[PDB]
Amino acid sequence: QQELNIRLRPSTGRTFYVSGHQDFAGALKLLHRTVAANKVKKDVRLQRFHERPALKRKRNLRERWRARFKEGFKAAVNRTFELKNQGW
Amino acid sequence: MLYETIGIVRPGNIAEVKELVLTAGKLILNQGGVIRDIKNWGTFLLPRPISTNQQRHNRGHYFVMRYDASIATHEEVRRTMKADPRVIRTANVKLGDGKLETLSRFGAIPWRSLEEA
Amino acid sequence: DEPYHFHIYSHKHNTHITVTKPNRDALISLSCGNLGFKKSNRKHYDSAYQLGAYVVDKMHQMNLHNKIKKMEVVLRGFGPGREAVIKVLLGNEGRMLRSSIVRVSDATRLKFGGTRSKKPRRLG
Amino acid sequence: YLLNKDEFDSAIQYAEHILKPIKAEDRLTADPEKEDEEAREHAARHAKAVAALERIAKLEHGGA
Amino acid sequence: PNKPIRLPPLKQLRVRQANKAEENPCIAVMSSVLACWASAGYNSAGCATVENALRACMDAPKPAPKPNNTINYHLSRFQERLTQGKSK
Amino acid sequence: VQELLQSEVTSNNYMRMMRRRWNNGDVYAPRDLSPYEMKGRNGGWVEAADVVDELGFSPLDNYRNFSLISDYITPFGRIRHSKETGLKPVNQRKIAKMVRRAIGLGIHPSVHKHPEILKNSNGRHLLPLVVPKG
Amino acid sequence: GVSPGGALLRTSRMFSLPPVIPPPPGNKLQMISERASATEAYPTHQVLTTFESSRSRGDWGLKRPLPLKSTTGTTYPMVKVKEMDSLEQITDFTSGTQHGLTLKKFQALNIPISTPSEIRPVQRSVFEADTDVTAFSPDEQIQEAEKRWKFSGPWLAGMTPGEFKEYLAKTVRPKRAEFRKFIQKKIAAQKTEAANRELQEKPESITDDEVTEYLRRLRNDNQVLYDLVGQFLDLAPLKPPSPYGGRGPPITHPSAGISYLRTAAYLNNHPIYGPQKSHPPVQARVLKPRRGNDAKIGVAGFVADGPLGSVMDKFDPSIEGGAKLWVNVDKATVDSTGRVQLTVSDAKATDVLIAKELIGDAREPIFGSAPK
Amino acid sequence: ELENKTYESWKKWATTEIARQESARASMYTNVVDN
Amino acid sequence: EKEAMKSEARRDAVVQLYVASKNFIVDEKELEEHVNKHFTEKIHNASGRSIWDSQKNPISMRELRNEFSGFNTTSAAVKTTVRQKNVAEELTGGKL
RNA sequence: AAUAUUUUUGU
RNA sequence: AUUCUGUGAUACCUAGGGGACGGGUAAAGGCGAAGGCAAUCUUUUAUGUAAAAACUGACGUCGAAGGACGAAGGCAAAGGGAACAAAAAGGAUUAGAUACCCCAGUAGUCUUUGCAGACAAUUAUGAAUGCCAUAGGUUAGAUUUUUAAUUUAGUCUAUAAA
Ligand SMILES: [K+]
Ligand SMILES: [K+]
Ligand SMILES: [K+]
Ligand SMILES: [K+]
Ligand SMILES: [K+]
Ligand SMILES: [Mg+2]
Ligand SMILES: [Mg+2]
Ligand SMILES: [Mg+2]
Ligand SMILES: [Mg+2]
Ligand SMILES: [Mg+2]
Ligand SMILES: [Mg+2]
Ligand SMILES: [Mg+2]
Ligand SMILES: [Mg+2]
Ligand SMILES: [Mg+2]
Ligand SMILES: [Mg+2]
Ligand SMILES: [Mg+2]
Ligand SMILES: [Mg+2]
Ligand SMILES: [Mg+2]
Ligand SMILES: [Mg+2]
Ligand SMILES: [Mg+2]
Ligand SMILES: [Mg+2]
Ligand SMILES: [Mg+2]
Ligand SMILES: [Mg+2]
Repeated sequence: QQELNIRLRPSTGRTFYVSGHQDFAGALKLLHRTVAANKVKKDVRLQRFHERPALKRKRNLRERWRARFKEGFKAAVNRTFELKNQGW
Repeated sequence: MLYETIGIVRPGNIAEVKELVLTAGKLILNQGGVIRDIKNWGTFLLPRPISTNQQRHNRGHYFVMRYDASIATHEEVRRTMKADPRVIRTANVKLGDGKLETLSRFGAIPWRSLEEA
Repeated sequence: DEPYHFHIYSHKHNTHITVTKPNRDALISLSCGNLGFKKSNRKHYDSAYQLGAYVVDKMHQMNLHNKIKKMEVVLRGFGPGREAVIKVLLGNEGRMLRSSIVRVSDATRLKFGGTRSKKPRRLG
Repeated sequence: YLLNKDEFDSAIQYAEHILKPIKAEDRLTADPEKEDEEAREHAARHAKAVAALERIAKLEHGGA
Repeated sequence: PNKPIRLPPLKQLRVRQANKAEENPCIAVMSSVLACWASAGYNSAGCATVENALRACMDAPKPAPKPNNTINYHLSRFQERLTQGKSK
Repeated sequence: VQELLQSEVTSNNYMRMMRRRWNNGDVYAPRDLSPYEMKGRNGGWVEAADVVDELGFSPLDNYRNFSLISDYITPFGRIRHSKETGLKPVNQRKIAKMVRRAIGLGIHPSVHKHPEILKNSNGRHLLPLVVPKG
Repeated sequence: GVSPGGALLRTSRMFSLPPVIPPPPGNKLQMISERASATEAYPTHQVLTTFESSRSRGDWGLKRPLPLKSTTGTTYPMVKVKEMDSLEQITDFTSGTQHGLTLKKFQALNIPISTPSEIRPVQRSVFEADTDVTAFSPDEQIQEAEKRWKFSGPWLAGMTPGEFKEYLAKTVRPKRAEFRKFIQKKIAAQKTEAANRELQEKPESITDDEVTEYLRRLRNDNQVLYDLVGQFLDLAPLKPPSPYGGRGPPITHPSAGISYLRTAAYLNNHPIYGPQKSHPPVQARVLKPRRGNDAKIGVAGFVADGPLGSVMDKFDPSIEGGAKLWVNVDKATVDSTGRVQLTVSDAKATDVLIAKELIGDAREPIFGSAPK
Repeated sequence: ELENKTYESWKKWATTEIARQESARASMYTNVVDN
Repeated sequence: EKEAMKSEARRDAVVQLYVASKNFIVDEKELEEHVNKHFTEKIHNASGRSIWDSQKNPISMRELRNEFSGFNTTSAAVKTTVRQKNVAEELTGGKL
C-alpha cells in the first residue's frame, strides 16, 4: 500500500477472507475445496521422494487410463438410464 | 524485425526514466530503426520484491517501447539496459510471426484492448 | 494494521503451533512434546488436540482474547493436527478467539522442480 | 518480406495517390489557406512514411 | 476437451456396490460424545444431553434393508450396444 | 417488523432453489418446473466455444495484459486445464505459453494473481501487509 | 432416368423430413450447461403423429416400433426423433409436446405478429407485399432495402471479432475484381443520364481510370460509399442515414411461422353481453419476483416481462400452485435472435369476471344476481 | 392446471432441501458441550 | 494471375503500414518531443502515480465477453464505423 | 485415503 | 537407536548471498535417423505435413565396409558443489544381516575439452515398395450449403476376410 507494502508470497494466493456472508467455518470449507482442487495434498506426497522420468511417465499413463475408463463408464451408466426412460 | 521491450526502473526519479528511454531511443534511430510507440506506464507493485544492487524494491516505474530495428541493434539495446544499474529488470520479446500481413497491424501499445492478430 | 497470526504446522510425526504478532514475532511457540509426549505420541490426533487446547488456554492467561482484535489462521502441512487444532478453534475451547478471525490461509511449501528428493523406500 | 524495389515503389506511389487531399470541387469554392496547407502537411507526412517504410523493408534488418 | 470414450470390450458391465452402503448412525453420535469428554470432561454436566442421545440410539431398532438396485441388470442389456462388445 | 423480516429470509431461501434465470422468449413446459429440471444435475458451467477463436487474438502477442494472465491461472498461480478454459489444444497451448512467457519474463507473479489486481478484488483492506519491523 | 424404386423414395413421407435446423442463436461468449438442457426457444425437430389404431402398436412410420410405455396414455401423441437409428440400434426419440402444444396455446390467443416499434402505437402486419419480399433486382436502391427482411450478408455489429475476420478475408477480399465491374455498370448509367436528358430537350465504361478515379471522389463522402458496398454484398443497413436495424435483422421470417394472422382489429361478440371492449384475458404465472430488477411471467408457455405497474413484490410460499394473475396480451413480435417477445399489458377487472362466467369460478354471477 | 401440480411438487422439494441445508450450517460449528 | 493476387495482398499490407506511419518516430526531434510530453511527474492524474488510476485495469476476459453477451448500449455506433470502414477498405482498397 | 515389525527349511 | 539443541535448536521473521533443478498447462498429444527432447527471452539449424498452381524429368529404394551420431554409468583435466547419493562408516532389525529401514556421507550427477561405444539402445517385430473390407476415438491441416459432413498425412483401440 501507500506506507506498508503487500506481503506477496505463495500464501497470499491461498488466502480467504471473512465477510458478512462468509464466516470462519465458511472460509475453511472454501479453502479446503480450493486446496483440493489444486491438488496440493497430492504435490506434498509426490515431492516427498524422487520419481525418475520413466516412472513418472508410466505412472501417468496408468492414472490417465483409469480416468478415461471411469469417465466413459459414467457416460454408459447414465446413457443406460436415458434409454431405460424411453422404454427401450 | 518488430521487437518490444518492457523496462522497469527505480521509482525514485522521473528524469532517470527520460534519460533511459532517450538513450535507447536515439540508439535505435541512429542505427536505422523505427520506434512505433513509447507508452509511459506509471509506478505500481512488482510481481514480488526483488533486490538489485543492494537495494530492495517493491514497485518500479514501468515503460514499454515497441521498435522495428535489426538484430544487432536489439541485442545492443537490451545489453545496455541490463548494464544500467537504474533498471530493475527488462522483458524483450519479438512481436508477431514475421509475416508482413501481421507486422502491419501493430500500433500503439494497447491497455484497454487486445492486439488482434 | 496487520492481524495476529496463528500458524499451525503439522506433519506426519509432530505438530507446531506458533502465535505471532503483526510484526511476525513468536509469542507462544509450543509443540506436542511440550506436554510430555515422547517420540511416538506427538503424532496422535489426541496429542494435537491437547496442544491446541493448551495453547488457546495459554492465550487466555495472557489476556490475548481481549488484546487481539484481528487474527489470522495459517495452515502448513496435512498432518493429523491440521484437523485436530481446527476443531479446537471451531468448538467451545476457542469460542473467545473465534470472533476475531478475519483470514484463513494455507502456507504449505511446494517446490517447482527444486532440489532432488530422497529416493523411494522399499518397505514391503 | 518477399518484396522488391519495384513492388515497394508501386505500393508507395499507390498509397500516396489514394490518400492525396482531394481538392475542392470547384475553384471559386476552393480555399487556398486549407488546400495549400494540406498539400504541405500531406507532403511532409509522405516523406516520413517513405523514410519509415524503407527501414522496415530493409533486408539488412532481417534474420537468417 | 474430449468426450467420453467408447469402453473396450468387457466381460461384464456392472458396478461393484449397486446399493449404497448404509453407515451406522449411532457411530456418529458416539463421536459427539467423545468430543465432549475431550473438551468439557468425563465426569461433567455438559455431556449429559449428548450421552443420553447415545443411549437412545442403541436402544432404537435399526432400519430395514432397502430393495436392491436393478442397475446391473440394465447395464447387461446395453453392454454390447454401448461398449465395443463382450469378451470372454 | 419481525414477521416482515422473517418472511424475507424464507422468501429468499426459496429463490436460491430456483437455479434458473428466466429470460424473455424462453419457452417453458409444465415439466420445466419439476425438481428434476430445477435440481440442476449438471455440475459444470462450461464454455460454449473457443474464446481465442471468437475474439480472434493471438495470446502470445498479449503477454502484457496482466488481467488476461490472471484469468487463465488459478488463485494458486497454476494454469487452468482445458476443461475450465474450454479451448482447443492449439489455442490452449498458446495461452499456456503466454502465461509461462510472462511469468518467465518476470512481469507477473507465479503463485497468485497480480498485486494490483488483488487491490481491486474482495478483501481490499485485509490483504497481507509487511510490517517494516524496525 | 431414376429407377421406379428411386422415384417412390423421393416422394415418400420419411424422405420429406426436414433437416435439423441449428438451435436458436445464443451468446457465443458465455457459459452453458452440458449435462442438462431445457426446452429451446423454437423447435428444431419435426413433431410427428400417428393414427390411434397405430399408436397401440407403436408404429409411427419409423425404423422400428416405439415402446408403448412412454408413448401411450397421453391425449396428444407427439414425438421427436433425434436419430432414426443410433449406435445402440434404437430410435432416439423424445416427447414433442414441449413445442407442439406451445404452438396451440399461442394460436389460442388469436393475436398476429407485427413489426417491432421504437419508443403512437402502429401495429403493422408482417405478411404484406411491400415488406414481406425476398426476391429483388439490381434496380432497387437503398430506399427499397429497408423493406426486405432476408439479407444475404451478415450483420457486422453482431459478428464476433473472429467471425468478422473470416468474413473480410474469405468473403470480402476475393471480390475486388467483381466489385470493380459493379462500379463500371454504375458509371455506364451515369454517362447515359446526360445523353438521355440532352436528347429530350450506353457507353461500355470499361476503363480503369474512371473506376479508380470515381472511388477517389467518394473518400470525402464516406456515407454514399457504404450504400454502394452494402448493395454489392447485401448487408443489413446499420446507420439511420432505418429499418429497425438497431438490434439487427431477423434470423428467420418476422413471424417465424407461429401465427399467420395479420390484424387484431376485431371484436369477439359475446353471446349475452354482446361485443366486448377488449380481448378475453389469459391467466399468467409469476416467476422471478422483483425482490433482478424485473419480474417474469409465463403467458402460454412463453416468458415475458410483467406489466409496468402483492404477487410481483415478494415470494409467497403459502400460495398453493404459485401466484397467478390475469393479464391481457397487447402485442407480440419476434426479435432478431428468433425469440417470441410478448408485450403483456395488465388486464381489466370486468373482463376477468366475465371470462369466469363461462367457467363457473366467478363468486357472484354478473347475470341476474348482479343488482348494479 | 398441470403446472400447479408440478409447482407444488417443487415446493415440497425446496422446503425439504432448505431445511436440510440448515443442519449443515449448524453442524459446521460444534456446540455439543452445551455451555 | 495467382502471382498477382499475392503481390496485391502484399501491396495492401504496405498501404496499411503506410497509414500507420503517422505516429511512428524516425528522427530524434520527434523522440524528445514525445518523451517530454508523456513522461511527466503529473501525467497519471496527479491522485495517483500509476496507469492503474487513469485506466483502472487492463481489459480482462470478463469485460471482453460482456461487450458481446452483456450489452448484446451505445458502443455499436462507435464499433460499426470502425467495421464499415474495414469492409470498404478491403473491397475498394482505398484505405480510408 | 499414502497405510507398511519379523516369519528360513522339506532325502 | 546413532544424531541435532542451553555455544539458544525446531517453530515464526528480517537482510544478504550461493548452486542445480523445472509446478500447473499435459492429452491414447507432439518432435527427431536413433539415442532421446518439457520453465523463459533473443539468436541459430536440417527434414517432415496440408492446399492448390509452377518447375526438373526416373535424378529412385536397400546398402557390406569406412566415417559420423550414440542413454546412464565410467576414465582424463580444470571448474562448481545447494541437493541427492555408489564407496567408506555408524545405529537398529534378525537365529545370523554384508542387506531391506535409519543418523550422516565421498566419488559421481551439473559446466567445459577428450577418450570410451557396451544397453529390455524394444514395437522382444530391420528398412522400403505395391496391395486388402469396416467401425469408434484422437493429432496437424485443407475444403464446404464453416450448423456439420467430406478429405490428406499420422497415431490408438475393437473387428471382417484372412
Ligand atoms: K538465533
Ligand atoms: K514425424
Ligand atoms: K541423505
Ligand atoms: K567417439
Ligand atoms: K483413424
Ligand atoms: Mg517445541
Ligand atoms: Mg538413503
Ligand atoms: Mg519385511
Ligand atoms: Mg524339495
Ligand atoms: Mg539461480
Ligand atoms: Mg526411447
Ligand atoms: Mg510440467
Ligand atoms: Mg537409404
Ligand atoms: Mg556401417
Ligand atoms: Mg556419458
Ligand atoms: Mg561424466
Ligand atoms: Mg575429476
Ligand atoms: Mg550396517
Ligand atoms: Mg550430461
Ligand atoms: Mg535407452
Ligand atoms: Mg538397415
Ligand atoms: Mg502419439
Ligand atoms: Mg488392434
